[PDB]
Amino acid sequence: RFSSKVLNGICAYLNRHWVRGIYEIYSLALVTWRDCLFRPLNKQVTNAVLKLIEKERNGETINTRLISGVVQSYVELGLPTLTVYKESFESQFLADTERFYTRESTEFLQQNPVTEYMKKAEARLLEEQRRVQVYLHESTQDELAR
Amino acid sequence: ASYHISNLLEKMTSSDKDFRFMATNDLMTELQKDLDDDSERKVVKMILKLLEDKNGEVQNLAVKCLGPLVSKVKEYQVETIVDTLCTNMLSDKEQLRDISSIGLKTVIGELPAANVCKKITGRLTSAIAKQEDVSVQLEALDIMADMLSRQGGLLVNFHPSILTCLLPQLTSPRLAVRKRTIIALGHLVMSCFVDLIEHLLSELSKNDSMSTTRTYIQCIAAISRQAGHRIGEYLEKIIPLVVKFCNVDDDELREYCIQAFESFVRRCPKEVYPHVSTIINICLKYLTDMSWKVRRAAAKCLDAVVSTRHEMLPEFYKTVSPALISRFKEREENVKADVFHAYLSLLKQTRPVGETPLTMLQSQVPNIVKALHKQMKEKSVKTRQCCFNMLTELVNVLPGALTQHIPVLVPGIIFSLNDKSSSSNLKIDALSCLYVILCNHSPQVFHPHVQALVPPVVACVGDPFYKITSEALLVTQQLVKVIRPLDQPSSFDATPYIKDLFTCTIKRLKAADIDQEVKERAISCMGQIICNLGDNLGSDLPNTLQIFLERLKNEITRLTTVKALTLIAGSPLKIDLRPVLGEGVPILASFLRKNQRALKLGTLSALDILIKNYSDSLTAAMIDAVLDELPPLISESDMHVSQMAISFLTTLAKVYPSSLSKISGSILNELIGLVRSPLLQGGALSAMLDFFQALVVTGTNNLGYMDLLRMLTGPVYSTHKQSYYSIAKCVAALTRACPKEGPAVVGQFIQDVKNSRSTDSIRLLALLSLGEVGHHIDLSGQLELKSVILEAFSSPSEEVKSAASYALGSISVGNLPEYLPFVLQEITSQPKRQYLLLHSLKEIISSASVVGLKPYVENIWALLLKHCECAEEGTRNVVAECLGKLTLIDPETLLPRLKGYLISGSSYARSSVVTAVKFTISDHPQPIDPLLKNCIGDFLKTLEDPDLNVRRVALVTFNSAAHNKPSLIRDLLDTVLPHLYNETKVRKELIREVEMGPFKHTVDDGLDIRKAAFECMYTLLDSCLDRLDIFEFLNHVEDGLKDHYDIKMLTFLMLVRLSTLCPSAVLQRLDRLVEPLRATCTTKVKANSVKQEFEKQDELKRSAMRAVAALLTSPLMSEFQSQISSNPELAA
Repeated sequence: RFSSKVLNGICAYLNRHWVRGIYEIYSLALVTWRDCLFRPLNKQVTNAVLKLIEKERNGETINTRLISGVVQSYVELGLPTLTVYKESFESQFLADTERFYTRESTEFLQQNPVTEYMKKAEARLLEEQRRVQVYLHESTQDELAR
Repeated sequence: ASYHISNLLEKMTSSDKDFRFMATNDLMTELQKDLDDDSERKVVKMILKLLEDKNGEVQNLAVKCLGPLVSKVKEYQVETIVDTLCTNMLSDKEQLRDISSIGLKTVIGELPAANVCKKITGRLTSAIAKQEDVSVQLEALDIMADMLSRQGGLLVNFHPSILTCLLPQLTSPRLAVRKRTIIALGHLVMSCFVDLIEHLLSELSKNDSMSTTRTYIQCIAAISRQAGHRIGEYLEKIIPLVVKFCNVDDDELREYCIQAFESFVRRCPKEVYPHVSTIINICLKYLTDMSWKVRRAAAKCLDAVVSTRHEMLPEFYKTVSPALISRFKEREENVKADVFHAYLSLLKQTRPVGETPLTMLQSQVPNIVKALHKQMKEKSVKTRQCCFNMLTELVNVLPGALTQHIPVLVPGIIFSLNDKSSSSNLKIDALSCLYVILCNHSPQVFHPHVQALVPPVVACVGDPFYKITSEALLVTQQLVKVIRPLDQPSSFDATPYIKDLFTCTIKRLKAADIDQEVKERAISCMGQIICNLGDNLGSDLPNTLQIFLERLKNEITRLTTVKALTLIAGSPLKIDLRPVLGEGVPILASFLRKNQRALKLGTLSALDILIKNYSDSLTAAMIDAVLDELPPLISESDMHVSQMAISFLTTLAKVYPSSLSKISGSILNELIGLVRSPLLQGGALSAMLDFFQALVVTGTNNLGYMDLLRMLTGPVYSTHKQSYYSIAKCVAALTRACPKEGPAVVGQFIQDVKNSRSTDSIRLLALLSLGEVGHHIDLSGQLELKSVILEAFSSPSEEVKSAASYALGSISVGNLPEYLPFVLQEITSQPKRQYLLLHSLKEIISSASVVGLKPYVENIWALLLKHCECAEEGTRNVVAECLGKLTLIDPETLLPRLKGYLISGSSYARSSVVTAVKFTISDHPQPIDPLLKNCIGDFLKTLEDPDLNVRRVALVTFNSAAHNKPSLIRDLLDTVLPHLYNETKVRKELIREVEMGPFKHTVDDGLDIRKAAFECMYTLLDSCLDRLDIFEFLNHVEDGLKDHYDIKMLTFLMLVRLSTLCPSAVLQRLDRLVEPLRATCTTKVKANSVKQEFEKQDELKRSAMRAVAALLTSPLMSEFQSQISSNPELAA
């Protein structure tokens, strides 16, 4: 991205010479990055993050910078436009969170009373709100809230 | 219309009592629902004229209408109405004065404008001045008090005048005036400006030097109660005055006790408790009339002491407070009840969230029962009820206290129960206390009292009052278990009590339109009696049992009947239920249709226990009906019911394998579908595996091992990972059920070896099945396994590689001597594959038996240490995790070595060893608790100075420990706080920058540590705010507000969370907290920038607005310009 920005700054003169995928230098770089992400490479990275978040719920400390950068790259692509972010990680992440929370709730309610369940529900909701406000997009805040 | 109002006004001065009550009602109705100026003036004038009439009904109607009238009118009309009402209030006519006062009160209540309130307050201030008349003064005081209670926000620049006008009323000869002005001052204190409170306090302090006048103390108490947070700064000048005045001879200590209690309840922060504790103790003792309520106040004063304060429990116990409280138990009822309440509050506060409070309480227990013994002979029901409640509370707070006092307390209980004058409440309390004592005491100290406890219980059973009958039934049920406990051996001839206890119970079995609670209690008692004393009953056992069937039809006692049947079925004694089995089992099958989770579970458990205990007497008829309700019960919607159904099927197959050809209808299909359920986990998987194993052992046509394998792995040959795990585990369990399945392994090997005509799914499933089946059996006998496994390790996809590694790790557990060394040397052999092999080793330590792993520890440790220093970061992480997992075993042999490595180890070695111990922490208790607690000290304290990576890993480990187990960093938090605070500071030596034109980009090599420190600080808020100081904590946060975007959002969220915690500290510095925030919000996007920067700054601004909004819940907070004004509606 830094190289693309520098090149666009260098050749804006040529960028303003046509009459009319996209011809813009920044647009060309973003399209190239999107193409490089389309190949199965993403299937690893998008999958890898799913482990880290899970580890964050297992008492382990993970690196939030990597996930923040990955989410920023995903949201920036798709030319805000959130099509790729919505069809790539949003649905899978939401399904994984639903399944994990359902399993945890079932396991807890199987051998614990309701007061403890309420307390851990508060804890998990607060942790989820923290995660959303830290390293997730604002538009998803409501989506994962209700 | 105009004519309507005209004729209404014309008929309003009608001279007929009933024509002036209809017009007013019509006007009120028309005004209530949603009018020219002349009409408004005319109607207002008519209403004012009619306000004074010779009839009460019309006057009351006009007064009521005055309220809604002001709701829809201009300001001048309200002003003139108020003026005329105030002028009339000065008239000498009592009726007119009362009418005006009521109208003004109604107008004030109707209101939520400002000029009207100012004029009213001015008029009251002028009128309240010293005057001969008292009625007008009282009316004005009442109006002012009502206005203050309703409105207390406006009139900021009028408080001094009100205070000055009200002060002279304090010394009024009428006590009513003094009380009214005290109440008015207390109400006005809430409204106020802030500078007036200091003047009022100073005036009261200087006026305290007075003769015998209790008005000042009453006013002080009232203002303290109305506002305690604004008076805590002047206690040093008030406490000495009351302390010195307590020496007076006249009986006036009541006010001092009341104000002390109010201060204790409201103002918690103070250190003058012992100064007044002795005074209260001596005051409660003296007695010589008007001397009882002073004692009552002294006794009640200790209620706040015993309730609010809790850290001072031991000093209460060691002091003479409880001793005096127990000693003063033979006084009049009014003070005795308050003493009982105070000691009950103390006992309640004793229960928490050298010697512990419980041990000290027991030492005084012998001094309590005796003190209550005489109280058991009192004829007052209140004293007996208080004693019973005290005994119940004492037994509840700690069991095993009244062990050597049953002989002296039982007679009192019997005497109280046998008393005819005892009320229903007293009997209920006595029965509850007896039940609590029996349920929280050893049965061995109740046998001699059976003869004295059975007659009264039986007598209480025959009581028209239903609650007493229920209590007696519960006591009988408890005594049934206490007399003949099946958990421990006993030797006591209870046969003489078999008849009467039954007679009082069976008589209650026949409900015949009785209370539901009574029916439930009787059913429970009958079930308990049948379960415990089932052999003693003779010919009366069967017939009564038949009545249970009548209870299975109605839904009122269905759950209770099912629970009783389940309890009866499971018991050491052999009870014959066959006569009610054929007619009982089908009815239970009808309870699975209606949607009732509790009922479904109860009936399933009852059927399971009945089949397990009674398997010889069974018929296929009822079994078929029962099996029909299973298919709609095994589903992914509910997991608890699925496990119960699986267990029931397993039990039925185990004790009745004949009826296994009917489940093939839909039960097998449902089980197969549930096997691939993503939510399948927990005990349900184990239950299903056990059911499959039992089915394989039994054996049935079309349900053989080959058929089961084909049905399970049928669709795969012709999607969720948990489904693959479940299928592999089921295959492994089925293979284990048959110890001779040689062909299966060779077939799986052939299928896996054939790359062609075998997609990734089949290979993954085969590898998972091989790994699952190779754990509990040894596969070293068959060759060609290592070669194919190693060949499969190299594949394009990663899922297959991970599955192969997991399978190899699981298989290595089987034959450790033959597999562990092979992988150990293979790790060093190839450098391009060890990264996978190491992962397999991670399973061994987590899957292999520790006793069997003892011999192969030194080699693994040496390999890990040799591979600890590696260029690859992933390999370093893997070896660190392996070392951490291995550190769990024999900690006493490894911990000293780890401590030693920190004295001369390298940076990489230190990082690896500190990372290894990070994973040792677990949420649940572990046997390495004290060892880790003692070891983590030097790890956390003296290992953050030298290096950067070492600092980062230490901070990460500290954060992980705080998140999982914060008790380890509880005693050393202060010892590490300086280092953590220092690490938060930014370093400009570790910030590199490269510039190649107008653009600029800054790279920071130390930003990772700052993020870890901030995360640790945030996570420390869980259960450590009570220890760490606030002032020294928020300075670094204030400095860090101006930091990186991620840190900025984290700090904003910290501030949002801090809004509900210690708001006083946040408010004391809001100015400097928000100043950097305002500076950031006043930032502008750099010109000629990509949309990414615009969006990033937009989210930063929204987060800042959310933070300030949360904090708000006036340093130039009104800065809403043209554009920003459109932002807030998007945030809220």
